[PDB]
Amino acid sequence: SDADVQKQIKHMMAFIEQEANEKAEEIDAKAEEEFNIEKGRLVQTQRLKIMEYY
Amino acid sequence: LPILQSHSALLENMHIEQLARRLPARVQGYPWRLAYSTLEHGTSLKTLYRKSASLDSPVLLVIKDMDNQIFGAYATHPFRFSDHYYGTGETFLYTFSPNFKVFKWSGENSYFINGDISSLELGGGGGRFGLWLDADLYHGRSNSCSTFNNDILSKKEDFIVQDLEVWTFE
Amino acid sequence: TEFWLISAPGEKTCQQTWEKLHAATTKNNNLAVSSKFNIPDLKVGTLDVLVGLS
Amino acid sequence: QDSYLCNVTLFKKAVDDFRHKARENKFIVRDFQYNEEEMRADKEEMNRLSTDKKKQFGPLVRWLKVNFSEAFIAWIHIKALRVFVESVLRYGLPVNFQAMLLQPNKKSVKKLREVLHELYKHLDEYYPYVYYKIDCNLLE
Repeated sequence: SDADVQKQIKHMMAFIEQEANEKAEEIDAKAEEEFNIEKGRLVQTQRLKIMEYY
Repeated sequence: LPILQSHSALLENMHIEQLARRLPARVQGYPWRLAYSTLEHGTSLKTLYRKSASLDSPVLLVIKDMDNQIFGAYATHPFRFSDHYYGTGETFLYTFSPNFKVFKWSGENSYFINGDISSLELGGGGGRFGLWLDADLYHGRSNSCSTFNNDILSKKEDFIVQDLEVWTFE
Repeated sequence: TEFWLISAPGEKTCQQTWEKLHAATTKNNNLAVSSKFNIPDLKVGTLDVLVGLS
Repeated sequence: QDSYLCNVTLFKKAVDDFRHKARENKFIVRDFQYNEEEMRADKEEMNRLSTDKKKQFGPLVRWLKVNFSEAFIAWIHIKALRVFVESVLRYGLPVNFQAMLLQPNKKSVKKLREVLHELYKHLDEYYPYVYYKIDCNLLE
């Protein structure tokens, strides 16, 4: 019983740490993706308005 | 051996031979059907999305600019509106410069295809795009991007579309 | 022609488990030719995913 | 070898009377009426099909030899999921396992089965380890 509950608690701890590492991996990836998207859209929009004014 | 198209106003047997040798096993031996053409369906990005919205197969983008240079992309998934990048690493950029060159995925990142309401773009790696086209299919741009490590696809970084076709393999 | 895929934990590390089996089955008793199989670092889901996948 | 084909000519009514009484006399009316378009068409078609079969065969064999490769490659990737997933279920959650490919020698199967059992029985058809078989007798 109670040592095997502690084994299950250790499996739960491993799942918690693993899925926390996956959430860090996902959010760090989606940060760099949305940096590429937002920078690219923002420069390309303003650059093209300047191009027509001149 | 030159593949069985239903038409084309941009391409020629010089280009069809050199393309049919590069396309992935996924489309080797299929007939090419014209999904969209600025020279037949009228010129807008909303039309290019609307005509692509029923597909479930790869496509070949073909562009001709105001310098008559032919370039484009082979894209594993249809051009559609998206909030994030999509497509898979068999996607590639190509250009007749006048040599045929092809820039297959470098392995560096997965920024293949994206499509806002007001532009369509391929590649990534900073503020760079391998190809970008505006809502009117009038202005566009190409820079070296780290997804493909391409050369500048047109003669100039900034180009004007003379006409554009999207083929599909069905 | 027939192959068996197997997989086993690294008894402390991966290399040990392969060498130990290869010694027994391939070096000594010559019952089968054998080599490593190169599955990549696939991204795990939560437990309720994997029990569906199997 | 058994029989001969011949003309008869008659008044246009008599076809039914004739073909009936011919069948009563065991003479067999070969039900055909001339049209040169159709007599040309037979000679077109058995050449045409013999031609179109040769047009299609080449592309069909290239399509099969390519899409057997693409469907075979897809099969080995599903084994590589199944070994992964089951090794994540049947061993501890911190991923530390090796997948191995074994190719058994002729008649040697029992000794190998016994050796694997001896190597892994402490982890407790069924086996005390992750296992899948890849066949290659595709032609049955």
